[PDB]
Amino acid sequence: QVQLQESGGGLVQPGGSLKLSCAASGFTFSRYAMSWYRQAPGKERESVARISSGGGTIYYADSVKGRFTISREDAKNTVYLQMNSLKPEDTAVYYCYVGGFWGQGTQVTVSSGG
Repeated sequence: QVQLQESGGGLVQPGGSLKLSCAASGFTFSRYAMSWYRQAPGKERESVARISSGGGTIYYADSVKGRFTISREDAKNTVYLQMNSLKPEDTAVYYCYVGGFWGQGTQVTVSSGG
């Protein structure tokens, strides 16, 4: 019973920060690379970040390099995505992913409102 439960999304202004969490269960978490993807309205799903088993090898999409940080805490079976200096084009549903399994998604909206 693989479960990927995400949280930490929200509604923030440009320049803001959020930290997404994906709490995993039902498989041997430490053995697998974990990924974050996003799907923005009217766009196709995009890989955002990936962290290897062991946490040593990390991938970022060029558009989030230097602003986003992916990490994992194997003792909590959780992978995280710290997002900073958020931009409107970062608006999307964000998904946790591993081995053909997807989380349910967490909404991230970046808007000044005004």
